[PDB]
Amino acid sequence: PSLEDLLFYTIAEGQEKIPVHKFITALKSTGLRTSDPRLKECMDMLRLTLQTTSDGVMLDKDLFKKCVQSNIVLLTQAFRRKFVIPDFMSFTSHIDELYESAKKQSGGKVADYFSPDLWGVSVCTVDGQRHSTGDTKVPFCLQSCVKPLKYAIAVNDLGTEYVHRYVGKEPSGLRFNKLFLNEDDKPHNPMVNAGAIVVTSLIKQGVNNAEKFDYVMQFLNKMAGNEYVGFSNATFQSERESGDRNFAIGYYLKEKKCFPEGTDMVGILDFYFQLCSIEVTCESASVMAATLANGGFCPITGERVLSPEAVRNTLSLMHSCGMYDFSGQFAFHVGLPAKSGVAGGILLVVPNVMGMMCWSPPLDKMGNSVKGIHFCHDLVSLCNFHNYDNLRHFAKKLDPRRE
Amino acid sequence: PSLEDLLFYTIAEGQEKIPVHKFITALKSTGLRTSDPRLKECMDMLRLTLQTTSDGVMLDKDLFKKCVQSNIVLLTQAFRRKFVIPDFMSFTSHIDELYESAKKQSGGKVADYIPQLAKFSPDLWGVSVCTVDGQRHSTGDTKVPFCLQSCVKPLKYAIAVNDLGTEYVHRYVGKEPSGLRFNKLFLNEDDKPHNPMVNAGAIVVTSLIKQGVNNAEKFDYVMQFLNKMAGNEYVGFSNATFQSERESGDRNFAIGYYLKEKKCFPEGTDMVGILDFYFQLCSIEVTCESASVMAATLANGGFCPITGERVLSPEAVRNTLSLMHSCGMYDFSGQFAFHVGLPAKSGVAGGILLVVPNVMGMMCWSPPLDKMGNSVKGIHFCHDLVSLCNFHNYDNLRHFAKKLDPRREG
Amino acid sequence: PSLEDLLFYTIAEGQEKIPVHKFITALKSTGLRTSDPRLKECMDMLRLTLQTTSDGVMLDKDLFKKCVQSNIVLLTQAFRRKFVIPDFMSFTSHIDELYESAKKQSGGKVADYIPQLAKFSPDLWGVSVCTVDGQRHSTGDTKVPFCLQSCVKPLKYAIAVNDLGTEYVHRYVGKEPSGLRFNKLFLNEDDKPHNPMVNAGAIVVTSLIKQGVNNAEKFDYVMQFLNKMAGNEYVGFSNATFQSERESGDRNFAIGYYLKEKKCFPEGTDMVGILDFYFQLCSIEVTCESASVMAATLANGGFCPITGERVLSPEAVRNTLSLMHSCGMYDFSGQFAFHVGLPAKSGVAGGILLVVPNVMGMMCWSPPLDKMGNSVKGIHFCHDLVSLCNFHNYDNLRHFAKKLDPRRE
Amino acid sequence: PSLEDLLFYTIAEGQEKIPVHKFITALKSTGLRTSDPRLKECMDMLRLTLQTTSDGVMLDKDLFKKCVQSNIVLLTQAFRRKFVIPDFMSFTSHIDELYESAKKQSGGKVADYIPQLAKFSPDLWGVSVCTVDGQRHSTGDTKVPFCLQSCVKPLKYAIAVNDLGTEYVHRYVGKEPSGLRFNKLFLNEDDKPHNPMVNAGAIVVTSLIKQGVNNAEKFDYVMQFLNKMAGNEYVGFSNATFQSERESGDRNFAIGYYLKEKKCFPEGTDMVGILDFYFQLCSIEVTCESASVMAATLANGGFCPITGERVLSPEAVRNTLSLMHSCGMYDFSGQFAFHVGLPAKSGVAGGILLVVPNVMGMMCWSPPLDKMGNSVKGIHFCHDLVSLCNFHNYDNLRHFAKKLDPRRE
Ligand SMILES: O=C(Cc1cccnc1)Nc1nnc(NC2CCN(c3nnc(NC(=O)Cc4cccnc4)s3)CC2)s1
Ligand SMILES: O=C(Cc1cccnc1)Nc1nnc(NC2CCN(c3nnc(NC(=O)Cc4cccnc4)s3)CC2)s1
Repeated sequence: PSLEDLLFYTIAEGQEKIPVHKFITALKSTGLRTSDPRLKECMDMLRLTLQTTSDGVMLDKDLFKKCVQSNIVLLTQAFRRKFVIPDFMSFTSHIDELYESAKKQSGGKVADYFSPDLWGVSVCTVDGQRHSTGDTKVPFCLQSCVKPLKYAIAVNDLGTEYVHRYVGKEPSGLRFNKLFLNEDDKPHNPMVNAGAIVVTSLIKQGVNNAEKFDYVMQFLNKMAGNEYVGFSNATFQSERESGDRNFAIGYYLKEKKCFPEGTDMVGILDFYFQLCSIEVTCESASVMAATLANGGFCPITGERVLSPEAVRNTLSLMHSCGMYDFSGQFAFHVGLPAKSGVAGGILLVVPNVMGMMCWSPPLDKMGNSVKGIHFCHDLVSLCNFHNYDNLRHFAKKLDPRRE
Repeated sequence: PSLEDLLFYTIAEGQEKIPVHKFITALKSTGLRTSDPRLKECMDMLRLTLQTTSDGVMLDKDLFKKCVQSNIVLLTQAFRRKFVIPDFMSFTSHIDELYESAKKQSGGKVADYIPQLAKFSPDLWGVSVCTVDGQRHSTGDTKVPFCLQSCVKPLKYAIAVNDLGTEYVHRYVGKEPSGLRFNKLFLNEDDKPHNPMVNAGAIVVTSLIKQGVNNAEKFDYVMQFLNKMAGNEYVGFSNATFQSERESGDRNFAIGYYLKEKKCFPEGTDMVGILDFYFQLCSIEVTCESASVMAATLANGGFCPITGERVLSPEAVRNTLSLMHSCGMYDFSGQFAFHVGLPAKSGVAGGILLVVPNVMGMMCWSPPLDKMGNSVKGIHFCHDLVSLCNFHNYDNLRHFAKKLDPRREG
Repeated sequence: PSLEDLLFYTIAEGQEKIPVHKFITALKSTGLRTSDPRLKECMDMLRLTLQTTSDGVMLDKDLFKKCVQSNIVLLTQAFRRKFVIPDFMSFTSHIDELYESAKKQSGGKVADYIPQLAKFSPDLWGVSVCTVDGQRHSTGDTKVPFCLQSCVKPLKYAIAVNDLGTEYVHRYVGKEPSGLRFNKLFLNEDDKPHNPMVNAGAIVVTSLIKQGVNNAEKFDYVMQFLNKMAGNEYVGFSNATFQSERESGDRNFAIGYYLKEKKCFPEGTDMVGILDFYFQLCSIEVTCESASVMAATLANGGFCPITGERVLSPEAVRNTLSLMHSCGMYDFSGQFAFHVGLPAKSGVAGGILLVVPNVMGMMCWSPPLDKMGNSVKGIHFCHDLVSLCNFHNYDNLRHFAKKLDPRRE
Repeated sequence: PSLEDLLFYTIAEGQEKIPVHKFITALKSTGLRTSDPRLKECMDMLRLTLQTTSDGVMLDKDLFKKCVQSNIVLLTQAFRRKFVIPDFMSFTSHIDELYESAKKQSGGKVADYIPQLAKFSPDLWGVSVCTVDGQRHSTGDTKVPFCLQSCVKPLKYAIAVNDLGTEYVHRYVGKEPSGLRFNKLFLNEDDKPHNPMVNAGAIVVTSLIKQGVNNAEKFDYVMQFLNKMAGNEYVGFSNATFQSERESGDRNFAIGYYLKEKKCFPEGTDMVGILDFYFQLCSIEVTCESASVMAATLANGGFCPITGERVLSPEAVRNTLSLMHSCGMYDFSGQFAFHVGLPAKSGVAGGILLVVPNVMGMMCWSPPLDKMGNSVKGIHFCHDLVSLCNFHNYDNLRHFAKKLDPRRE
């Protein structure tokens, strides 16, 4: 036997040669993208062999074999339907319905401190299967969607028990919404501004703020498989002009000796405003999400980006603390680690399956995207993705993991 | 072909006979117990044909075919290692090390506020495992009865959601943890108790089961309900604890009257009776083994693993596991949800009902409590368990560093 | 000279005899009432001498002299305009305007939660004054009995401190206002109720009076105590209010059970009994006149102004006036202390027991409550009173702008 | 007759002439000081005619007459024992033992969080009295300058209310104590600070004084005001403390930013500048003698007792006394209001601005603080003071048990 050859006969049909368009539509139908970085060597060798001629072009058994031999292990598993969602092409048609029925919820206010009709969802599974619907490629800032990401970096570089010398691990209480510190004089959790600010003070001490920002950008690039990550100076300067609450928080933390020694608080706050003005798209962000869904390995490159300890802690606190005052209601009904931001984003993680990012700017009165919240409810109302759904007895729900 | 076609010829060895002890030690090493109710028909025909014929006593394939034919589906996936934990004999050897490593934790105080919990020796300590396929294991003081106390709150919440639905129940009780000092308030800001796992919410949930009927039938209804969760293993009642809970309970009488004034019960409720039904549900008796099957029922989407019976709706089980995650270990719940990530529920007798979804249910029991109300040995065992297996709610099933995955063997 | 004789010459005009009607209207304009108890030796001797003959009936200087001689000390100060309010008849006419300007305040709802407080007309309204010298005045429905309800908490707290002292009593109850919503917590952080003016603290204070003795004698002792505080004017009891309060009081039962687990009572307490005693104490009946004398007793350092009897220790009167200042009007207590500055205590029947220390006691009553539980017309009257006289606790007695000062001439 | 002979009566003793020391010792024994500003015309003419005449030197009846003629009203009231405390020499001797008995109280920590406060020996301790008539007395370290710190909060609140009225000021600041674990919240539920005596509320009051003007005139305007409140005795400024407060004040910067975010200031407020104006007002310096005259102005309905000038409106003085009563001693306010019953305000330098309305103002000072921030010797002196005289806000002015009443003999 030869595993490059018998994949050739899976796609060949019995016909003696394989056209290359038939290979790319068979591939794009697994849900992989032909621009997948784990597919570079194979797609290099196929642009190479269509300069060779231009009369077709079908591939022999040795030509297909020498196009795919260095990527066949990932390609067989794709074609023997061994990915986390085997029937990926049906699943996106459900994503499309969930997207389109959430598209009809017009209500909400867009943050004013900017079209209210943008709405996009993007999926990245832990195997790299991708799909998008709507305005999936318009940049927007993470705002508070960065709080799990910089927390993950902090825990990765420093460990849990150092990070949680400075910030708690529990939800406030649905009217300790207003206190900055718990009773041990630590912020409640990394997902509120006070805790996020302290987490930002922990990343890359000893070096100046420009290199700190670069290190987080490098880190976010690995999480997104080197897809789109940018920076909006406009939101930066407007958050730097409007942040009297974050300035109040910084002065309270300084006096209560809540930062690591040698901290410049007023600078840390400017670093904090930079990190909330970082730009993503729904597609780039969904890869970040899928990195957390995949135990710390980026799904479209295979690179270990975050330690399992960071990814677990981050998923744990997005569960309890991730959707502002709606976190309890959200944890009960949806049961997924999620994190919302005031541009309208919701970074969503279905552990061991997929990462998601949906984005629509109109917010509900608790600060969460209306359409995003609607989509998340519908998704778990249709598939056994809820954290405490049973994988064997699940009533009317769908399990996209099965055939 | 068929399937006995090859289950017998699987372990037969090639030899045309299986001695019956070699079949039962092969069975008991899967971790099933020969008294498993789904093995009733098969074990009867082996007791019988060890009377029909007693000179062997080996089994032909045509004799083995009539012992296992009505239990064959469970016996092949039992023997083709398709149970959730395939190498069960290694797993229990880990359970044993974690049991013996928590056994050295001296600390804690036994609950004394009633004389009937101060009679349980502080040196008792038992853990029991019931996986979702019926595999069992026990170590320590595992057949000793003790009262559920607040381990019963998730069980009765699940009963209420099953019979009444999520939206009726939660007109009367919330779905979030207090806040680590709204732990003292009886009501959240919508004038509902915070969640079913605290005393005020448990009392209100008790108010919802089996309305219109008197307390004797209400209790019977919950007891048949708990009997099915436990696969008809031991469920009892300690009248000694009930009478002593009934007059040391001024806290719950304070709660009951506040809830009446704030009109938190359903119409037509006799609150002082509800308080007596509530004191009874907290005196229900289990052992670690019985309770571990109850837990495994929540681990199995609502089906009891040792009978195959549907006991709770998936919506009830999911709601109950959701609220045990956030609110199940008193003030320690946030830390527990972070570090352990398993749905668990603590009681003042020393129990910790533990559920690892899709894998197993557990009950650990040691009476000494830490200052927050949780069994010290349980808390340590739970911490040690998750530090050794990728059972945490947000461990990854593919990349888990040095941890073990007993759902795998390679 | 002589003290009975010069006064005859103050009242005589120069005339050789005094008609006895001219003497009693001269006396009633002092503001004293002819039924004043410190005045009965004198009013006995005038009923005696209008049997003599009924053909006159004027008094010589020796006939007037031994009618008034055993009450002469009180009548000279009365007629030498030495009472705390010398021009009492202008003051009542000001009190009359305050009564009539509050009569136009319609709002409020009458309590329903007992069919005994919802039977009361929404238009009854009375104010009564008893000064620390005994001068009396009333306007409106001042002789209609109604229940003290929570106006009794300062009274029983005073009894408690009188019998046991401040340091014993405040082992069980605090001395401060909670905070404008720690109003919903039962206990402060030392596991004592916040202060005797909230139900939790009132319940605990009820547990301190007359321990060891059964509830029937405990109730008798408090009634004797209230009898002295009111100069033996009207004190009654509504069993209708009692039984309806005792079947509707689920919050008060919640409170007692909570205080019991938290070991808040003195040892040997039967908690469920104490709640029944607490419900009895809130069904005690007064009128605006009877209650105003109780108030005037607190205004007068513990002496009842119409009998001269020491009723409460000065230590009890100060503590009770302090906590009525801080804690006496439910959620309005801060606003009330700021604007009115008078120790007051409101109850759900519509009463406001009000004290102007060193001057007068008052009780006003109108059943409609505002959204915080206080009588609308009572609250309005109290505001106007201090907006017109320098009675506010931190008004200056020398520089007070346009306010009136009824203690001066 | 007229007042100058009848003064010449009493002072003569029978002699036909008065030695001038004998008049001055009789004058100093009323407790007036010969430097009292209302007495300067009399004292100039006595210094003058002790140049004119070196002949004795006693004063004839016309020599006494034209020295006291322009101050004769204040000297007869002084010499007819008509001042609020007539036996001033017995009273100060009581003040002396109260001071000496608090001198034995070892405890407390000197505020050290700024080096300008560690430099104050923990053994300085002074109390000063200014009665509402100008009578003065001091014991201990009463001429040592120290900063008002938070004793300035009632003073600037009084300035704001005098210029702006109660209803404008309290659009931005409440009227109640927080609650004794709302020690940490900045705003009550209407998004106003709880009251002017906490840091957030004081900061907001600083927003209201002299808006539209820059900080230099704003400060000058407040300094005029304090000068007149102290009858032009010592009011200074510690620039050393100001720089250390603007350097350590992240909690006030935390507070300023929170108040900015919730629009608690008036439109057009520069908040970080208001924080600098607030740090200046806390470094204003007094001594115990200077400050005690400030206190007496609040004791006197807005008139400074040693100059006769109207400085604050009666409404300002009442509001400020009300809130010092409830909120002026940090977390100890409820205990203090209960046990002491006097308007007081403490500061972290160790001062306690104290007011006994209608009688006297005081400032006590010893730098060691107890764990709640109040001067240990001050709190003790206050307890002893009210445990000795019927000055408590709700003591009775007629029935006060064994306590002393310095307004009587
Ligand atoms: O603990 C201590 C001492 C302390 C003090 C300070 C800090 N630490 C400790 N004080 C206590 N006194 N009483 C207690 N038990 C009471 C049960 C009866 N009450 C309620 N229970 N639940 C209630 N719900 C609501 O208020 C609803 C609501 C409405 C609006 C907003 N939020 C919530 S009111 C009061 C609590 S605790
Ligand atoms: O909300 C409003 C208005 C309101 C009032 C009432 C009801 N609803 C709304 N008031 C507010 N005032 N200030 C606010 N902002 C922060 C809270 C005060 N500070 C703190 N931050 N964290 C803190 N915690 C600790 O004390 C730790 C601790 C110790 C003990 C117990 N528990 C906790 S204190 C900084 C400013 S909000």
